[PDB]
Amino acid sequence: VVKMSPLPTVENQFTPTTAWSTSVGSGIGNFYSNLHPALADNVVYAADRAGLVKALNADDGKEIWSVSLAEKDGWFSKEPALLSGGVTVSGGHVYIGSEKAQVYALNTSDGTVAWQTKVAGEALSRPVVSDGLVLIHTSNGQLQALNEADGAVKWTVNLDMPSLSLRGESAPTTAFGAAVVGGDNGRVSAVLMEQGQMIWQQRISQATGSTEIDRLSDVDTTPVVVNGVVFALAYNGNLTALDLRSGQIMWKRELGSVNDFIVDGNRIYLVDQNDRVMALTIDGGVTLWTQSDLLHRLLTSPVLYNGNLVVGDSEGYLHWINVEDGRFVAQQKVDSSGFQTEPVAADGKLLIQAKDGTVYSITR
Amino acid sequence: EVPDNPPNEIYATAQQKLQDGNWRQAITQLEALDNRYPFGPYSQQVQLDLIYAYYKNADLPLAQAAIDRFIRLNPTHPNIDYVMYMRGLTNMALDDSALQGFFGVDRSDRDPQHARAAFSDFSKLVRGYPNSQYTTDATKRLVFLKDRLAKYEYSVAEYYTERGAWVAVVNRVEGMLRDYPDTQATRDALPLMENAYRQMQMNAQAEKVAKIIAANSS
Amino acid sequence: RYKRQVSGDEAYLEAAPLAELHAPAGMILPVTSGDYAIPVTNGSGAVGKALDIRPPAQPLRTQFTGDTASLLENGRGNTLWPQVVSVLAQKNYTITQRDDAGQTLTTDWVQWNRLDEDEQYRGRYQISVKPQGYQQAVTVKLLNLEQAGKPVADAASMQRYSTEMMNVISAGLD
Amino acid sequence: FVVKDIHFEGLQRVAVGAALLSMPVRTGDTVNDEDISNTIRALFATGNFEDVRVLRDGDTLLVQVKERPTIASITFSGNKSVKDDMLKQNLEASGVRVGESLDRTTIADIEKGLEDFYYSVGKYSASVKAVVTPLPRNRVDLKLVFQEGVSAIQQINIVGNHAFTTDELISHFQLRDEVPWWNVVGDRKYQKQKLAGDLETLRSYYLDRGYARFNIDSTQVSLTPDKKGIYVT
Amino acid sequence: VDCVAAVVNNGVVLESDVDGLMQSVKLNAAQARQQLPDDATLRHQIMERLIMDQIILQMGQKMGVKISDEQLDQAIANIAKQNLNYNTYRNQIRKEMIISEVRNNEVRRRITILPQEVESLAQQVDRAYRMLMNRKFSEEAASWMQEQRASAYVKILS
Repeated sequence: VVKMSPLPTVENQFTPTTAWSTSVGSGIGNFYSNLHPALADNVVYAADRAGLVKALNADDGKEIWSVSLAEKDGWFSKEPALLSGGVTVSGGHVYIGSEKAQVYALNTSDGTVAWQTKVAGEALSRPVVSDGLVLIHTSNGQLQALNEADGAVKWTVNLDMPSLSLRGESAPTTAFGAAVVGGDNGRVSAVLMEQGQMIWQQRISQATGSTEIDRLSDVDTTPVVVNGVVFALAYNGNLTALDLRSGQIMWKRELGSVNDFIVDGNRIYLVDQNDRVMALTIDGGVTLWTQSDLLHRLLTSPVLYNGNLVVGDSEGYLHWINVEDGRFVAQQKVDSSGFQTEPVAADGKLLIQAKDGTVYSITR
Repeated sequence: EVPDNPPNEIYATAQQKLQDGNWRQAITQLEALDNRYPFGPYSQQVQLDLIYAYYKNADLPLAQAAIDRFIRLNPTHPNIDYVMYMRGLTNMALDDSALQGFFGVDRSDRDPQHARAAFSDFSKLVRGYPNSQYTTDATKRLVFLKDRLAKYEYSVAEYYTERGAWVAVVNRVEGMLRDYPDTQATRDALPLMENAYRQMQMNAQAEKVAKIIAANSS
Repeated sequence: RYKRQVSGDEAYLEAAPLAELHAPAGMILPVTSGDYAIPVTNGSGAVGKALDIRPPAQPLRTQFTGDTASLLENGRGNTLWPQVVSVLAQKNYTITQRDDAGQTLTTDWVQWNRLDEDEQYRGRYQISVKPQGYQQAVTVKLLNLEQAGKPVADAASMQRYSTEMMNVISAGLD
Repeated sequence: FVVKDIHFEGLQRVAVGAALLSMPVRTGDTVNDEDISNTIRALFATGNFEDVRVLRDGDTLLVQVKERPTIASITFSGNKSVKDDMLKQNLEASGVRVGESLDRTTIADIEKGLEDFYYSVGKYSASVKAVVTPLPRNRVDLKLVFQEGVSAIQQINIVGNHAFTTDELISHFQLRDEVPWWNVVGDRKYQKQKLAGDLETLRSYYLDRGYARFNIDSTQVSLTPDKKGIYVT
Repeated sequence: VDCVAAVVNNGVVLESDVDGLMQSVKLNAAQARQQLPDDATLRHQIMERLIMDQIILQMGQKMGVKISDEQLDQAIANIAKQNLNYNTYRNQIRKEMIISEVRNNEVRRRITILPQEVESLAQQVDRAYRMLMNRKFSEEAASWMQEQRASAYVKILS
């Protein structure tokens, strides 16, 4: 066995505490997915692997409704469901997906199902909704469009699977009348939702090696658009800002090597697989600063909060990093379960979920 | 376990103690010397001593591997007659020696394989370089191996005659006389052919081969 | 003896020599396959234990052409003759019967090589002449009659070893 | 220009006559001063040499040439999943064995091949490293370092099916995701050929029960972004 | 005098040939106003150019690509009106043209084009289709040369 596990030291300036813990209990466990509770209008929504979904009231975690999703369609009527789709909510509906290639559209406060529809390929993507249609990306290379009225599969547009690959297929981002998604071979592809057509794509991932077996070299992260420009990261690197007009690249930065990043709208903060948190400018492409105290410690996506950036860990300890050159503002021993999800920060509230700790919220 | 010192002394000691006959310690020294001096001025002499040691130390298969390494290493050497004769001798020695040798049991009706291989090797040698020093004893070995193979085929034909499958005997003895017409085995196998023809109700050929006996009454 | 002989399974010598099979008139024996065929071959070769099994000595332009040892390309080739004198006696209790200095023309004396293998004193004579053909002053040693245990013998194996002892001496020391 | 005597620094394989056969320049009379480059190209294209530098200071073609060094032995450490024997026959069969030359193209080839074999084993935290040790008399010896940390199977699903439960299918697969506490019957490593055989078993299970219109639309392996967990669908 | 510089795959670099091409190109670069730096970066650029065209040579030879003397005659006939030893010039031109031809072959083997971005660029400003083709060729060539630059097996001896 080989691995280096440095310990971030105990530096403190603030003393925040956990807001509460509804403690759903069995969450995801040893499995891996992209789940994260979705909050809107002072109400949060969380889900369980077995098929349990809870609608809690925010700022206290008070339970409103909670329904199981036992597979009544199955022979036993209570078979395991294996939900892995991201928790999303819009309009009067809340959308979830399962590892068994099934998408659920509920009706929020009611707790029942608005409609159930089948999807070709396992749902391993964060569901997104816009222009009266929902995008679902499966672990077979297909993106599909659905109608929030009732299903109405618009298309099943496949892209590729290069045999061996990695999970967490990217959730497309939509703007300017077009939705762009990543790809398991680097062809970051844009689609017009009017007819689901393939307009433009280009290779992003650089694999300058002898064989492509070890060179996975795929992009499975959500892009972001600013103005005629989008940002994406491949596993092997290839940070780039590329034009919305067509497949053109203004500039390239071969560091990349992240499966989930975030942008401040002015600057970009990202976490390499070696835990190297890098800060970047949109135009100059300069590495503003770094903090590599952690050595491939399996961190999570970063989120801005009170001016500092929030980082979890499989050790289950909350961490802050300073916007000023990168420092250890504070460390919180929130629990000991472990953390894998993407934290969410809105309405002056930071929520993050754990394998067994489940619903955790912060208080200053 | 071995002295990493200049080569002159290790060669000298190697030939000196092979001259003694200390094969158990000579093989290791020679193989280490060869593996650490792959292209010495006279590595051919090293390989030949390795052949000698392996044969005399009764490690025949590795000796065979060394033979077929040397033949491809330099198919044109002014001493290849010795190597070919050593290969044939290795085959023959591997073939027939056991408790039957003490008991004098006739090793005829045993598995030939190695006998055929040895015959082929010796024949290739003798037809290659008749002016060499290893032809006379080679020719005697050819004669002996031919007799052995003929006796083996005669024995199997005799067993089939004992059973009563009076066709396969015809084919086997026909192959014998086509291949081995100048040996004692056919000389006493012809009556088996006559008996098979007589029992086969096709005597039109029987007396025919009987005339063969008429030419070798002695 | 377990030293210089083939395995003791030598009863194959007294096998019956092959005799041909007559073909009567009126029919013909089938054509011989010829795969197992032996042609007529010469004799005058030692057989059985009398036959020698020893690795022929590969000489060290390392000349190996049997009766000759003409190795060769040094500008100071004439200085090799006093080196040969140093080899004789001084280095190995040897002596050249008639060796001129400049001419590099010498005649070897009857030596005695007791290199085990029950090989008694072997008296090898030779002529030491240094030619310069196709190169600078070359080394050459044309051996002559050898005695060994017997009064005389001319087997090319023992002759090859007898010339090769001087050959390996010369190669090793220079 | 014109040359009379020709010599070379190669003795391990360069036979002067064979070396002369290797160069068609005839080693004599006038030459065009540039076809020597093409002749040298031919010499090196024989593949038995490493470098050459012609010296025309005097009047002999005493070309300094160096061939491929021979390997003294084969040494290695680090591997424990597979016994070192099959590794040494893997090296031997590929074309490299004790006593012959060295070819660095084969060094890269065998490096990638052993990485591929480890990926087949499922040990993706593997990096074979080659250590070259030059030795006098133009020898070389190669050491191998194998830092294999740990392999992963963690998920199997049969998505697409509707008439059979997943577990009963899992009861037939050679490869198992996990086995309960009161038994040690099965391990948890990933072998691709095992997956292929498992697919054959699944296909036979469906076809022999009447479902003739059946095939395998698509099978996907997947790796977690830690190189510590593999799933199959 | 004559040495060997480097060896990539089965190709070899010669100081004689590279010095010849340097003295052939630097005289023209004198009036071309190409500010070549000292032999450090000059060495870098010359060695990279050499390894690119020679690896194209060995890849083509492995893949079995040939050109006949008729195409060489066509090329030299064109170059007669377009603008050592004549046969040597023929040889060098043949190798460079076959290098370019194999480059085009591989690029076409790994290029892509969709008749669905043509309308957007046509309405934004058939020549623009040629501009698209040019940009795709440039990006494909750059990507391929960088990805085979290190993936190829190269050793440096000088």
